[PDB]
Amino acid sequence: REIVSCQAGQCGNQIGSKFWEVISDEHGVDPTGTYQGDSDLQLERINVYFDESSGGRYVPRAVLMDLEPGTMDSVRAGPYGQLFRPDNFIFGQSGAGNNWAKGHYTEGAELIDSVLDVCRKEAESCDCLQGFQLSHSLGGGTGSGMGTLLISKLREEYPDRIMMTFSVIPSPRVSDTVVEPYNTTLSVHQLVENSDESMCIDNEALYDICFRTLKLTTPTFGDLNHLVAAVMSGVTCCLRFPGQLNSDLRKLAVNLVPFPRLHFFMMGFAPLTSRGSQQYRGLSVAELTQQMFDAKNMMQAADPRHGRYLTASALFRGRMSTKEVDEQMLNVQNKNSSYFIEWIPNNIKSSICDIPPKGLKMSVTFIGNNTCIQEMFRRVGEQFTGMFRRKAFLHWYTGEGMDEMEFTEAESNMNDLVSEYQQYQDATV
Amino acid sequence: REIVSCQAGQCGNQIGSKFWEVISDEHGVDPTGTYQGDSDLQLERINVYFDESSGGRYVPRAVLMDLEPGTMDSVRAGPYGQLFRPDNFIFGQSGAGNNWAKGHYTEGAELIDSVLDVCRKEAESCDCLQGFQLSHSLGGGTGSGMGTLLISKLREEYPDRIMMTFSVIPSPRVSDTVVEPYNTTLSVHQLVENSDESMCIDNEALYDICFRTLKLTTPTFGDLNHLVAAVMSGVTCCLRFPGQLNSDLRKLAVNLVPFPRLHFFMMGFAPLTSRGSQQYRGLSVAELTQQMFDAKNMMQAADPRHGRYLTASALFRGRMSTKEVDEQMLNVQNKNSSYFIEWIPNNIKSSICDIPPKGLKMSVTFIGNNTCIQEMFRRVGEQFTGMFRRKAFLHWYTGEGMDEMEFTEAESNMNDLVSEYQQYQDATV
Amino acid sequence: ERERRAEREQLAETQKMQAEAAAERKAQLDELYKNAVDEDYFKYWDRCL
Amino acid sequence: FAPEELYKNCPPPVLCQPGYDFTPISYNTFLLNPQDPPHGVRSVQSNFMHSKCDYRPRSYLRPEEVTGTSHASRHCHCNEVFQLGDHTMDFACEGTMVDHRNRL
Amino acid sequence: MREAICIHIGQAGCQVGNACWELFCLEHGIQPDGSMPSDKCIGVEDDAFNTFFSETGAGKHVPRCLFLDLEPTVVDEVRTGTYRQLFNPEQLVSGKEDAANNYARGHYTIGKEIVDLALDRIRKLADNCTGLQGFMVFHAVGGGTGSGLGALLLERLSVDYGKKSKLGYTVYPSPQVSTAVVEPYNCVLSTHSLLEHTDVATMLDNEAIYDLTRRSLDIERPSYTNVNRLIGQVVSSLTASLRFDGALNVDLTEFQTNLVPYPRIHFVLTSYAPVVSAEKAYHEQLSVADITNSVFEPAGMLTKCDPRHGKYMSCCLMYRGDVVPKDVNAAIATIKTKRTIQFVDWCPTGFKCGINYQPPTVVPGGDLAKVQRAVCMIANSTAIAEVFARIDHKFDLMYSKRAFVHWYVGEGMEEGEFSEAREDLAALEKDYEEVGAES
Amino acid sequence: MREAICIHIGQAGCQVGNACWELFCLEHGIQPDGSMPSDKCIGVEDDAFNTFFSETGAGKHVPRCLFLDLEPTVVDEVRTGTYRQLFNPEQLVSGKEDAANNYARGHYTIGKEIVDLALDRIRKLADNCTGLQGFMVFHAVGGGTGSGLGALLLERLSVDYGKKSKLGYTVYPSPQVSTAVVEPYNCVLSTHSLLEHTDVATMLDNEAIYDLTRRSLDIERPSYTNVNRLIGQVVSSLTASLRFDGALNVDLTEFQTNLVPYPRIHFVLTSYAPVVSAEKAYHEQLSVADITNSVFEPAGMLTKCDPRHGKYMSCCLMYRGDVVPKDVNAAIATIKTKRTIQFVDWCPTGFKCGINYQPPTVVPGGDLAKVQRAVCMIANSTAIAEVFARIDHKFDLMYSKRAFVHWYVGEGMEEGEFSEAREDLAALEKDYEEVGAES
Amino acid sequence: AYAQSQKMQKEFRLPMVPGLSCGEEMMRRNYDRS
Ligand SMILES: Nc1nc2c(ncn2[C@@H]2O[C@H](COP(=O)(O)OP(=O)(O)OP(=O)(O)O)[C@@H](O)[C@H]2O)c(=O)[nH]1
Ligand SMILES: Nc1nc2c(ncn2[C@@H]2O[C@H](COP(=O)(O)OP(=O)(O)OP(=O)(O)O)[C@@H](O)[C@H]2O)c(=O)[nH]1
Ligand SMILES: Nc1nc2c(ncn2[C@@H]2O[C@H](COP(=O)(O)OP(=O)(O)O)[C@@H](O)[C@H]2O)c(=O)[nH]1
Ligand SMILES: Nc1nc2c(ncn2[C@@H]2O[C@H](COP(=O)(O)OP(=O)(O)O)[C@@H](O)[C@H]2O)c(=O)[nH]1
Ligand SMILES: [Mg+2]
Ligand SMILES: [Mg+2]
Repeated sequence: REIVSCQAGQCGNQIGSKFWEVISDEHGVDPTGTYQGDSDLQLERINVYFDESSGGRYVPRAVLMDLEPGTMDSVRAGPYGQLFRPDNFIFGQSGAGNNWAKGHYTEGAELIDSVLDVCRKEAESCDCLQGFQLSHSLGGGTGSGMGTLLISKLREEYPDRIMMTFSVIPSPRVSDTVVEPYNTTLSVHQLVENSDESMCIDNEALYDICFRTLKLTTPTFGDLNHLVAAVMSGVTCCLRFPGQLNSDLRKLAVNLVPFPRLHFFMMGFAPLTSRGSQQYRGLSVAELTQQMFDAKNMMQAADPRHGRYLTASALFRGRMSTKEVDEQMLNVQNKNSSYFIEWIPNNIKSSICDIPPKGLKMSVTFIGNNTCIQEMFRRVGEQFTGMFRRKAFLHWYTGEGMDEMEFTEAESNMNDLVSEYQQYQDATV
Repeated sequence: REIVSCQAGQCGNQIGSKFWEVISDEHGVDPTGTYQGDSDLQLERINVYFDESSGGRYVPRAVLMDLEPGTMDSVRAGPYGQLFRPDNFIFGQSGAGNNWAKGHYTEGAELIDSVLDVCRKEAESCDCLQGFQLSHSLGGGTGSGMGTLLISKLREEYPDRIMMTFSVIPSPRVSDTVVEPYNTTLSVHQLVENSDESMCIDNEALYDICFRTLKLTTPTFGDLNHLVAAVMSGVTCCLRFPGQLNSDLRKLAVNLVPFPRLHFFMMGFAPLTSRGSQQYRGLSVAELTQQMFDAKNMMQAADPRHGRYLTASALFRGRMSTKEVDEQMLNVQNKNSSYFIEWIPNNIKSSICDIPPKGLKMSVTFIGNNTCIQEMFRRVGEQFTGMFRRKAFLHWYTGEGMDEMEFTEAESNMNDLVSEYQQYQDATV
Repeated sequence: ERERRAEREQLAETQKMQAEAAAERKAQLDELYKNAVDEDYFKYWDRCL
Repeated sequence: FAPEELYKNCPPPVLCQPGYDFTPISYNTFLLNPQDPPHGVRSVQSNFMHSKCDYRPRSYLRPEEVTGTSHASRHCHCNEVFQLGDHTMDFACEGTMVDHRNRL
Repeated sequence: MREAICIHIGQAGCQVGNACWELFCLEHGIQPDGSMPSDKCIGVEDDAFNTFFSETGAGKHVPRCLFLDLEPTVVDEVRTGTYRQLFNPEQLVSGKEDAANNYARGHYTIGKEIVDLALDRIRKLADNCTGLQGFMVFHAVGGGTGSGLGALLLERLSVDYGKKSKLGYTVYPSPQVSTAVVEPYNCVLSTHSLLEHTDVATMLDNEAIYDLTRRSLDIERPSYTNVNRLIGQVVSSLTASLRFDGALNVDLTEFQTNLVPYPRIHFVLTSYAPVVSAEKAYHEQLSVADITNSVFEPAGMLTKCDPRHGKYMSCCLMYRGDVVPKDVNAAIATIKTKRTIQFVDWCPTGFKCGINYQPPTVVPGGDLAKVQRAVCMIANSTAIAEVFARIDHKFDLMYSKRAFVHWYVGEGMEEGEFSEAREDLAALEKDYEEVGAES
Repeated sequence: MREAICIHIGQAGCQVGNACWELFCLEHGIQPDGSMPSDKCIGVEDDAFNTFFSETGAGKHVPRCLFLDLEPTVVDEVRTGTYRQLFNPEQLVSGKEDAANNYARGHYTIGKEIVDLALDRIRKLADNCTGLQGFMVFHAVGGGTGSGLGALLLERLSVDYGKKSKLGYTVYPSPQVSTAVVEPYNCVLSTHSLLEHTDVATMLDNEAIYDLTRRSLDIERPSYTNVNRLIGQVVSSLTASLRFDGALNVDLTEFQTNLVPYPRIHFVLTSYAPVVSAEKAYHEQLSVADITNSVFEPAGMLTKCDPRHGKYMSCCLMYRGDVVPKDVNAAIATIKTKRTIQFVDWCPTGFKCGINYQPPTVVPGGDLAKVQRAVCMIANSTAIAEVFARIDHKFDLMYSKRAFVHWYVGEGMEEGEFSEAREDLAALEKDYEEVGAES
Repeated sequence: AYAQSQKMQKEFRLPMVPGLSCGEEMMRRNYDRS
């Protein structure tokens, strides 16, 4: 069971670089590709993310994407950038300019052929591919357009494979680009059509984690990418390591997706604490379940308390007692049924992985299909309506030949998704 | 079981020189003609390409041809020039002048008599030869003209024995002359019913092999010729070395020629790894087969998307198991059967040889008969119609005793060949 | 019967030995099957001659 | 070689790829013929055997609960009832043709 | 002879079987290498272990089991565990892709293609087993593999084995402890197959075992290993009659008839006593009356089903150790007088007794205190309707909006399956209250 | 006496002959130079090797084999191999150039100029043998030589030696794995000749060997060497009855009349078990019943053909080792009690058994495990119609618009030969289904 | 292998009556026919 990852754009590529650093640290793989792990559990299922070469070098199952070659060059310069295969760096000459039309129709299309070649060959290199992973930013041009164009042609070739997308939706007060609403709206419907599970990321709540939970004095993009890499590695803990109650991406999808269009998840991590408060914190299953459900701990800028939890998933890692890891879920359901959907009894799935991240007695990743995603989608919808009403920046997108009708298509699909979540929130027994 | 080779033109002479360097290295023959190989397998079948003299020197079974004596001097002054027999250097005083008519009717005829004298002497000197090999470029004057005249005379003299020719079809994007259409057409309509089998070479594909597979800095003609040499060595390896699954030129001809006029093949090599990505990729039978069937790995510049494989042949060298060298052929025949035709089932011929090329533990040469090979013929025919419609550059050919009827017949034969390839390009099920 | 039991024990020990021998046999076969390239693979390339 | 003559009273080999990387063949089961001793020949036994009566088919006098069908629901279409080309067969008839001691 | 074939479907089944074979090797003195060292207490040529361990002729014993799972983690972990030398390389089937908590996927797509080689292993065990008693299948219907593939295997075993006993020791979902959302779907869908092709189905939910360990064992934080050890103890107590000498020797098929009153009523609760810790033990005079009372205690069952909510239909007590018929009959008389334990009117006898002289043996590190006598409970009661009612009400709640049904459709199920399973559960519970009604 | 002349034609024939002769030398204690160094317990003047090795006045033994091939690399490698002094300088006929995967090339042009020499070698082999049992021919019809030259040699041997037994362990094309493209043409053309001039032909394809070695022998990457070693083991097991004493001694011609119901019905399934690695050899108690069941299993078959898709018209089991006739009867009885495997209605007996007391060997260089007993089935079943229908459908697809037909017709074969051989195979499959039909 | 068993068998010299002895022809040096 193998999953091959593709990281697209500047944001996606740096997130993937941090994620591969995390995974290499997990499996005891140094940047030169050798294996200096301290246990054979890191070697038993190292084939999930790494492919062994003739010399024993463990090449990551990674495909890199961009239009600006500077992102590829910086990734290669990264501390673990020497791990990736040189031919897996596919790049262009001119950037996307935050333009979804160039990322999806003109520059991406003229470049995605070699990308599909690399993805196809690496997929066939796997004995039995468990899934495809993608990391990208919806606000950007080459991350959103090229990533969506990737998943569109990967879904058609592998209909039953798990599409594991990590899309970084821009936030209003964290925004640094004006065509971000356009790119996000044009990418949301593609994500809906061509993703088994889309797990959103927002820099607003990432910075919230860095400033209030971790109390970092100056968090850069590296800390945000580390927080994303946390969940990116924790979702496959049962895949890579044994456990009392194993799971996988498809089990998570079946337990978290009640209907095909409802596959947008809001996530979290635990444990996470500041440097000064870490000697005062006694790690326990109770503390982990306290932090995993905290609204502030969520790395999405959509308030959990406003919506209702369709489904929840607890990927616990480490040696812990099973009746209490289940009880911390049943108890929270019983005392907070108002936070959960009535007609879906037992909203919480729990899974146990034997091996936690080294240095941690136990950790947990939370996966939540809350009905509050429609709020963070409706914010983007409001921004998109405001920009689209006055033909703002439409000439840049129509220069490549993309259509006002396709803008309306994206808007209608996003509104349909938002109203879908709202109707399933307010539906009663 | 032996093959006697001929080089025609400057391109053919350089390619043959590189091929003889490769063969001498494989058989452990230094330029002075002695033997320093460290295996009995190099001597057991060294008679395929080399004839022993009174003093033990191994003279290659090679006949060199060019109206220009400059390339004769260059090849005899090269590092392996002393290897060839002095009397086999057959040359004229005035060059072919990039004229098929001059190289086939006026100046080629006055030298083809001595050429056939030399080839007949070598053929009868050796015992019982599998056949004749020739290397040339169709865009030249003497490589195409004298090459085709040689092929015709050898079909007159030895139809019993196989005929294999390596023709370097020019491409407009590599075109360094203007009479590529005339020369290529006047050569191909000869090779259709003269050469027993003719695999195609394009410098356009040779250039980007050095990029998408080698990523090397300075590609030259000598750099290109090594690919042709390696594929020749892989083609004729099984005659010189033992193998689990043995094959020879007649076996390939039978397995790759369904109809007599469909004998033009598309050819490739594997592995083709770069210095930077040498240690990154783990070479195995799966990677070898994927590189065989990769479109960009072909050393002829015709797109295999637009055609369907009439037949295919994989000539593996090295130490590999048989079930996983047949199972990967089964794997491709299943995964991408749209490349293949249904009326001829199980389109893949396979051979196994125990001796790989120097520097490889596993290697393979791929020869495919596809309906896509007519793309180069169509493009050359379009250029030919453009030039011949206005009678451009036809006075040179008509002043050397040739008439317009030869061009008309050449165009008719080229169109017939293109049509009979395009018969099965439709993706019927 | 007890001597046949002893011979079955001897066959078991022989099977231990054959299984071990096949183990290093398969290891050596894998080592030979692994593909690597030395300098003479590239010596023809990167030279402008 | 049509299925409804080949497997009149036998489960067809439903093919599955896993277990082979190559063409799958078939997998024999532990389904036993009912006791048909030769007429007059003694009960001769070379070695201990599995008794036929201990493996009598469950569809013997299986009670019909839906008035007309011994099958409870359409998992009979997964276990008992198999589709063989243009014909449909049921192994529930085996219980009718066998006795309480697994004899024809 | 008198062998029994153990089948372990899914993660829960595989781990339960791991604990069961732990306990079996401890009981029969078999090392993880697969050989039995010479011991003075056990005589030579004493092949009482062959009911579970086929003897290879070279001094090694191989368990008569089949670890079937669609996901390679658990089987590979067994292959790298302590009993890698004990367990055969075959009968250890590994899938490549998990059923993913989907009954439809485990019953129609991957089960349909792994079950025939599972049957290969089953037949290769059965031909060796000359006097096979039956198949003991361990699985949890709440998962995907254990529900779908387990039901498919147990369903196809019927045609090719006939009247062979089917002891399905099934882990149904608990009222509160839930590790899945589609668990009601899987349980309801597999319940019909259990009804049709299960001779005796034993209730083994997790919450009741957790509460039992928290209360009686003074263990604040039990786990799957604890619950699997307790399940293995119950299994060994049930199967010890055909393994050791006993006053009332019973087989797998002996309690079949005494436990199943009607063809569609074969679900059955279970319990064990004295399930106490070492600290607890030396303060109690664990007599036969005491252990019988603790068995009949409503807190002591392995399922969250209160017997006081229904009529007892058929109880069966398996005593082990120095137990005496004097004491067992005194205990039965006291239990019958004890008036919350009311038997249905049409079943006056209602009692089955099996006495075996072999006391239970504790595994090293096990929380069970070593005892001279111990009694297990396997009892069919009309109160079983509790769990079925709660599970199919959860099924109704999920099915009102047709949630999570797109997955079951996507791995090859028609909603006719869901519907018929629904009225099958409804009619089953109607049968429960109908047999509970007085004449 | 009781000699059997080996005729290895083509590359595949040469490889399987090398494996077979290595195995035979290990059987008879014959060193690669061709002599027994010193044997005290093995009594002197005891000649059980006469059927495979002919003695010389110098005490050296020469195999009774003819390695006939049209191309020199394989024969030259065999010449330079370990058995330099063992294999005869003659009887090792090598041509000048290969048949180019062309039946016409191997049967009309280069086959004609070598068949006379091959027959002279065969006569020099046969005149030595005073009790020649028959000719064991090893070839693959997929290639050019093994099809055409094999056909020519069998055609002339038939008229030269009358009704001498001919056992052809032939390698027909596999369902989907092929090492050639004109392989269906070669197979269809060669089957016509083989029908008239082949007493019994035995399935020896490649996919079944690959799958069997991957599953049971537990090696990830088997190859032609392992396939040839398994083929040699099968051949030695079949021919050991006339080499060693046994309860049921059988000759090569003895099962000719028992396995061939009709003159056109002579293509037979082959099975061999226990073909297991030493990893599981001690794990499994390989009794007579177990090995018989594994042999009868279609998974353990040595061709990719389905016995359950046909009816066993006849079977011939060869037990090798310490197999008791009582155990043979028990295995046969438990096989007849089965339902999945069924005989035709007109052949109630359908069974032949032959017991040899010599245990099978283990060959260094091979992955087989030493066992005190084994058994090889040679069985005629109607299932061969499936593989012949597959290959002739491939032939019809190829010959529909006459692909690769100019190559065959150029050598000198009639263009109508393709068609006429095709009606031959049509009648062959027709009589297959009609003999499988009931009365 | 079958050395001490054969020695004790020939020392005991049981008369040829069914049931007392078995596997005599399996207790052999080798099965090479002459
Ligand atoms: N008693 C007990 N129950 C277990 C154990 N492990 C898992 N379970 C139960 O199994 C349920 C999880 O579903 P499983 O049936 O184990 O899943 P599976 O069998 O691997 O099949 P998939 O869901 O497709 O992976 C949990 O709710 C537990 O109640 C165990 O060790 N002991
Ligand atoms: N078992 C086995 N079969 C082989 C071997 N070599 C070739 N074959 C068979 O030969 C068939 C293909 O024919 P060829 O490769 O032409 O070999 P051939 O039949 O002897 O004929 P020629 O080699 O042309 O003389 C394949 O389908 C294989 O089954 C081998 O080493 N072992
Ligand atoms: N978490 C995180 N966000 C990033 C990173 N780099 C860029 N972003 C976000 O991505 C948005 C712009 O995306 P962009 O760089 O245009 O994507 P691209 O065009 O595909 O390369 C900004 O609003 C950033 O907040 C990163 O390394 N980590
Ligand atoms: N691969 C390769 N191509 C060559 C070489 N020399 C010339 N060519 C090609 O051949 C074409 C010219 O052919 P030419 O040498 O004039 O043919 P000639 O007149 O018969 O000798 C050019 O377009 C080149 O691309 C060489 O050494 N290697
Ligand atoms: Mg599982
Ligand atoms: Mg050959």
